[PDB]
Amino acid sequence: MKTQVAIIGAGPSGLLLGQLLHKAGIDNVILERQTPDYVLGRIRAGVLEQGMVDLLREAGVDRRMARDGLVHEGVEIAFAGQRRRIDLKRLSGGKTVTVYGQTEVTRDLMEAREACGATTVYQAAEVRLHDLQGERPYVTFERDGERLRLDCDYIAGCDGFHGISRQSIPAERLKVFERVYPFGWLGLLADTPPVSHELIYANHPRGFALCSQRSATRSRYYVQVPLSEKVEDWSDERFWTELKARLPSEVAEKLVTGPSLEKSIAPLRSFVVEPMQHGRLFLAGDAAHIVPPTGAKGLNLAASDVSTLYRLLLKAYREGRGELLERYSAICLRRIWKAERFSWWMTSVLHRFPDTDAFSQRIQQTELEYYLGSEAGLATIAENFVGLPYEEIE
Amino acid sequence: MKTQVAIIGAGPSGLLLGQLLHKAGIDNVILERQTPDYVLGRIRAGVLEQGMVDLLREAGVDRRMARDGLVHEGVEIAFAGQRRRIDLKRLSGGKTVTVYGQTEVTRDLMEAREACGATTVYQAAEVRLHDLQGERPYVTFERDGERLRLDCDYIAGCDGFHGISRQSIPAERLKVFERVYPFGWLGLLADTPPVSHELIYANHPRGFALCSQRSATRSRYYVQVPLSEKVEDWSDERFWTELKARLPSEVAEKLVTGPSLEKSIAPLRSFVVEPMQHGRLFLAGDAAHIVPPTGAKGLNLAASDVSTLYRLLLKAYREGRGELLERYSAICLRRIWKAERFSWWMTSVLHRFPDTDAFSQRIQQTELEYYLGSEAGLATIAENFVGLPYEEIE
Ligand SMILES: Cc1cc2nc3c(=O)[nH]c(=O)nc-3n(C[C@H](O)[C@H](O)[C@H](O)COP(=O)(O)OP(=O)(O)OC[C@H]3O[C@@H](n4cnc5c(N)ncnc54)[C@H](O)[C@@H]3O)c2cc1C
Ligand SMILES: Cc1cc2nc3c(=O)[nH]c(=O)nc-3n(C[C@H](O)[C@H](O)[C@H](O)COP(=O)(O)OP(=O)(O)OC[C@H]3O[C@@H](n4cnc5c(N)ncnc54)[C@H](O)[C@@H]3O)c2cc1C
Repeated sequence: MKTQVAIIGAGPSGLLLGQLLHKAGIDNVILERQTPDYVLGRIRAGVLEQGMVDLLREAGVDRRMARDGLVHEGVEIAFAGQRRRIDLKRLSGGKTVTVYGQTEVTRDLMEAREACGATTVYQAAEVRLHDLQGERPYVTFERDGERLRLDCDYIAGCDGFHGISRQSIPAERLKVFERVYPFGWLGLLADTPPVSHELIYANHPRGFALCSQRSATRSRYYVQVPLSEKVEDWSDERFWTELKARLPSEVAEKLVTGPSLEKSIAPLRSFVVEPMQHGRLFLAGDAAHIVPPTGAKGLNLAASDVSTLYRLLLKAYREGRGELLERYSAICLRRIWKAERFSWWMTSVLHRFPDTDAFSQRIQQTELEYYLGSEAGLATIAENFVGLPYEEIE
Repeated sequence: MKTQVAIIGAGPSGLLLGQLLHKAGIDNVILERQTPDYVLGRIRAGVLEQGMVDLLREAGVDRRMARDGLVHEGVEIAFAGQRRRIDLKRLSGGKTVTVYGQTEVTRDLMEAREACGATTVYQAAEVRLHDLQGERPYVTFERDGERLRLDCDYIAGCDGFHGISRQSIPAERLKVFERVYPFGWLGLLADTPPVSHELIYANHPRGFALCSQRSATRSRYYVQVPLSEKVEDWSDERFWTELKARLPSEVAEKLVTGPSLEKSIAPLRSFVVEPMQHGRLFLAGDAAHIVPPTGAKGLNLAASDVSTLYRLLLKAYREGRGELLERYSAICLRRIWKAERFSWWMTSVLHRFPDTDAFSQRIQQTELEYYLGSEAGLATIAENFVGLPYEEIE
């Protein structure tokens, strides 16, 4: 088989890159390990940046998002008996964020790729990458027991944290930066109306809680849990009693509860590799970096890596400027590290940590009181939360 | 002996409280352990907030400060080969800071107290405080071997970190918050012209450096040093070679060096006690709290504790409103904890720490790049650095 760009991974990064590229006339094949149905079972993200909303419109896949996505103009933080609204729109200079589930975005891209007839191979087993510093890279994989070869000019590793393409770079050429946090998030999806029209992040003595949503009749809630926990110990009953105990009383009284559609625990991690490319392999999304879910930045950083890679591959194919591709990692990493610092900051001030002496507990509380009480403080949260601007380039 | 307010400590907190009170007609005695000359040997602070400048004018002791103090409109931070100016005046809404040495402020207050004839007992040995929850507190002390008693209505503990008055409160009534940092500052005073017209804080791989001043012909420099260091291992020569190595090359080339007038190491500490009062004893200044020198807040928090105590003692004596004194600690601690959080933040992003994994090193660098590159980021530094407004009260 032969193509121009081989994309490893059919989650949101690989599908959005594939759609952008197809629309500009650049042929591409996506290889995915799993089935369509397994990819669509993953709940994950709910919050999209405007930058991400504009990229879906650029890829022509925004009809359902513009109908069904909810635009949010603000977010609440609750701490020490008080609730504080951050007017994102006012403080960021008119930007907002959009709530539309990752499942939905992925289904829309999948429906779009299928219609235009572009290649996607699902159940592609044992993907291997070869001759990365050559002129002619190739990918081998197995389909129904026979080993096939796909020849390409470039490879985009969009295969998430446990994918083959970061593992295919000589470990000595990579610098890893990682922090593992001593807690996870227990998340619960329920077909119930959300308890507020905006998000509520809560710092409570028992641990963090977050109230979020998917639509007017579907809700998504999170509580901080130790790493030792397993989801079979948390009945629906136990989760709603614990959520209610971590919220302000006038918010817990209004809570409509109900059976879970989905329940799961996600560990919190920060992870960055430098560089994000090797020869003709370019990493994008969770393959190159992980942020804790607290700043809602993972899928949105995937969007700007993909946006930066699409514009540089377009310069390389339409305009013959293949040299501009060496700049991919420097351009992406400026943005990645600022969103990593915001996600770390949010995580630090909203969660209950283990080694906590009396001084750090009080500095944590005073960080919330300063940033939420000052107009300049509020603006640093708001501009980071809506998403810092993408780099123009050339 | 009998007085209205007994003040333990003749450093800047006790002298400024004493002057304010004398000027409003409220009699007061200051007791100091040391001699005038020992108190005047301490170099310490160089940066005063406007709030502090206005309080010295209110106490009538500002003639030399208005002549000789330098008003600064901005400050520089240097990190990773670049220098960034924070325009304090622009970003704080017109506030500036004033550079006038602590030695000078203290001499001016001392000269003022002497002239007006108010009581000061120096070499007051073994000060003890008695009957703190009574109607009639008293202080005993020794002068030339004989033990004398001073009767008073109130006692102000302005005796710094190692003073008797925090030790005189039942330990069970106090909550202590403390962080000890794994480094100190080696400071050097030299009769040389400053290397810049504004302050330069420098984060360097070898450790922190700070370029500061006392006048057009006197300079004060600091380098971060391990706690194991002793000042006799640091010759003038060794200090200037190390200062130069931590600065941008175009700043080290312009440096005029010279012999030290004073050299000393100061350990970095954060410390807060809650409450700041017990019965008829009120703590003020370093007796109640310590901040690391990095945000220039210690003497300025002493000024606002004293300002808050003077206005409440005035309501108690002129207006009979002695009940308003129970509010002293709650009013002071709102301000103390925000300046403690700023001083901790400055310390964290400007110094080289020991346990430093690759992720934290990069978050430290990204904090500097975000706060210094964003207008909202720059405004949070600038409003904290000029001093957050004092509480109005009643
Ligand atoms: C609890 C939670 C909440 C989050 N909330 C948000 C939020 O609100 N906002 C936000 O911006 N981000 C959020 N995120 C992050 C976001 O979901 C991810 O960053 C996003 O899924 C990244 O997409 P991706 O395509 O890079 O990776 P993935 O979604 O992981 O997809 C990669 C694909 O590659 C496939 N693959 C893996 N290995 C191979 C292989 N060897 N061969 C072939 N295919 C392979 C996988 O099967 C997978 O389909 C959240 C994450 C979690 C877990
Ligand atoms: C290196 C350094 C740099 C600094 N830079 C700045 C800066 O630029 N800006 C800023 O705002 N702050 C800065 N500070 C902090 C500032 O110097 C202090 O917060 C300030 O000295 C507090 O004044 P005070 O009167 O409360 O205490 P002190 O100055 O400590 O004086 C207390 C007095 O009480 C006396 N005393 C103690 N025990 C007894 C007793 N038992 N009986 C009687 N008398 C007693 C002592 O002899 C002393 O004279 C700096 C400090 C250091 C060390």
